Amino acid sequence: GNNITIPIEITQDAFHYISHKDLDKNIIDKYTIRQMNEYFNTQYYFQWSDDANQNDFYYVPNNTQTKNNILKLENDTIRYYKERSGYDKNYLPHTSNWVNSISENMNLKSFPNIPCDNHSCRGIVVNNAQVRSLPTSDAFYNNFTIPGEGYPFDYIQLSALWTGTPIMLIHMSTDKKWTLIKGQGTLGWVPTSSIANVDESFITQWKRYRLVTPTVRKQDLPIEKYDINNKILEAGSILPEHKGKLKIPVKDKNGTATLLTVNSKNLKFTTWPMTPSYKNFAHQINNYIGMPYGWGGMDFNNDCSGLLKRLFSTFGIWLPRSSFYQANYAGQIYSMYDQSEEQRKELLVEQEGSIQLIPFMTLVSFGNSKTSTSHIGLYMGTTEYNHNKVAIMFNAPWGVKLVNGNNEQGRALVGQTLITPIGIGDAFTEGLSNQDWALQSLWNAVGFNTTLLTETP
Ligand SMILES: [Cl-]
Ligand SMILES: [Cl-]
Ligand SMILES: [Cl-]
Repeated sequence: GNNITIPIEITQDAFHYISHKDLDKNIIDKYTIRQMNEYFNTQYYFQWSDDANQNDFYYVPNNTQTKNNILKLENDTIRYYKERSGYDKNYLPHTSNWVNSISENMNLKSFPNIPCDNHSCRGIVVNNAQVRSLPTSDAFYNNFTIPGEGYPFDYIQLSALWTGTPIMLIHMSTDKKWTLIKGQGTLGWVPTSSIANVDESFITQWKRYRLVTPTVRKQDLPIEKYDINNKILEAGSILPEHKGKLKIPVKDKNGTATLLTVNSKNLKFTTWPMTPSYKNFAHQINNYIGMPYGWGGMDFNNDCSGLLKRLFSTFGIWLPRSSFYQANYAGQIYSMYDQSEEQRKELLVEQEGSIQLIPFMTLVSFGNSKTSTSHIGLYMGTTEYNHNKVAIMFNAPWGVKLVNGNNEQGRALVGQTLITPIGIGDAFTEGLSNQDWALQSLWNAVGFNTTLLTETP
């Protein structure tokens, strides 16, 4: 082998993990969701605020522990790939100079080259966009025969941003085909055709509309008589609605956004934020199960942290983009680095802990050192599995690490969003060991943390 599939372990229905008496309840109360929704609006609209600028980028808006100089990050990214060999989108070795043409097109000597007088660089996403660390659709893969490498691990791929996302326009490539933007806690390059600037009137009118959000993962927007293409509406989008018809921003001939009314008779959406009931969380969780794992949002399929950010956005609860920032900045992190497997299971299974964990409101994160994270999921409580009570989580994992007798690595592949035991694949440890593969249990991760969400920053 090397990459070895493992079966799905537990029932793929969030309602299996919700007691009947909780069905009709909300997970958090009115006061708490109001505070979370206010925080969401501050973070989500930060690029339209007077506080934001074209030089500084925050993984968590207004938290200066997360502040970065954009030009430095751009130069760091160029340097990172100039210094490396890898493989392209067709699995062919990159030419030795392939970054040079990209660096030229980035034209950083003119940074930032999009003027911003009267806040004219405020903008919006008009087509769902794959945010890229460099302005190229070409990939950077490590050797695709190495477990954990090849597709979907294109390291240029950073995030998936949905139509409607408030952004700021920073800098345009020399060929004008790419624009460097920031929004939703992400910085990077997108096709220029996927974004548009917005004017003061656009923002004023945006704030007067009722907003809606889709209730299914993907759906097709109507193709009108003169449309050239179908458009896909993705869960997580937040868009105006008037008289029951969705409005979507489209790029006008002058490059600015204007709202277009969509014929909405067959569309599936609801007023945003969605009510944070156990029922609604269950429906939304169920809609993501089976979505392929997409590193960095590759091909509009989410990764571990992107899945959670997306789910919570439907409810007006804001998480940062990546697992480390979620674990450390969505709440007060509790590190179990100094605690044994037995102690970790005592907390998550029996709730024997110094703290109280909350199903559907606690992130569990895992990593290879005390402070780093390489996986995250949403704690969902416990279930009976193989006549044992096990802790469970909603998550998007790629695969669990395996090691053979020669200390070579492998993966027990999952590759899709699922509800899983915390110890993904632990049930298969004995069978794997008989074929000389030792599964590295998530319960034994060097870094292992819980973060409650119920405290808004
Ligand atoms: Cl920012
Ligand atoms: Cl994403
Ligand atoms: Cl487990």
